[PDB]
Amino acid sequence: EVGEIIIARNRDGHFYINAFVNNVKIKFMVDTGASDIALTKEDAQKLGFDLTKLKYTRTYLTANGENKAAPITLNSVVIGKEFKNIKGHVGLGDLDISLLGMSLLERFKGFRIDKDLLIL
Amino acid sequence: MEVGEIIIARNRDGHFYINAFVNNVKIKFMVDTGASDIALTKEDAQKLGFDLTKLNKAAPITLNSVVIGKEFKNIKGHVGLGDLDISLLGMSLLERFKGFRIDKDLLILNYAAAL
Ligand code: NA
Repeated sequence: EVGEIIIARNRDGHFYINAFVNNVKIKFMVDTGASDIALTKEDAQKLGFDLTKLKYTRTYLTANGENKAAPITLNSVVIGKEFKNIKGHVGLGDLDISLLGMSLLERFKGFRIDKDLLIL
Repeated sequence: MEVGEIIIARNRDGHFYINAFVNNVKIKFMVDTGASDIALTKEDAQKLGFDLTKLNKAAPITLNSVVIGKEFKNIKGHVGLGDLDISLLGMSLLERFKGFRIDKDLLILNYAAAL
């Protein structure tokens, strides 16, 4: 179970974990802002989702336009523990890398960030 | 880049077990530091596509990918003909990154996962 996870803040000012979503290594920007696990259309398609078969029931509206998005449920998400059926979505917006958000983070217990170091 | 603790609780039956995704299939390993290889049962072996019609001693294997919370890539092991009731996770794997200890019924694995 569980873990103290520590994440050396990347060059670009964020940092990224790798999770095995349905044992596909997806690279995730760790985002407390994000509500759940926002899958880029690439990583959607990489996870064998059919972008023409998804129900795009949600809409992120940004400065530069609408970005429809599709609710899904990740069956397995392994950072090491396997979390089952973690709520996320497939963002057809300009969502250029995938998000590891609160849908996954709420299941933790304790938290701290910055200098260059996101601890869980 | 990333550094975590898997904490494993000891079974009542006096053994620590890890489930792992070897080449995307979930095998059940009992942790045996008195084993050097990953020893797979023939049953676990064939789950992974090992052809038992090829063939006590042992058949050498190399697992492309083993996920615990880090992906461990290319792990040496063997299929146990005869003995293995359960598959063994030996040092071939545990050595593979960064530290671990049995505590008062708590194996804490510690891994390090680059970018
Ligand atoms: Na990882």
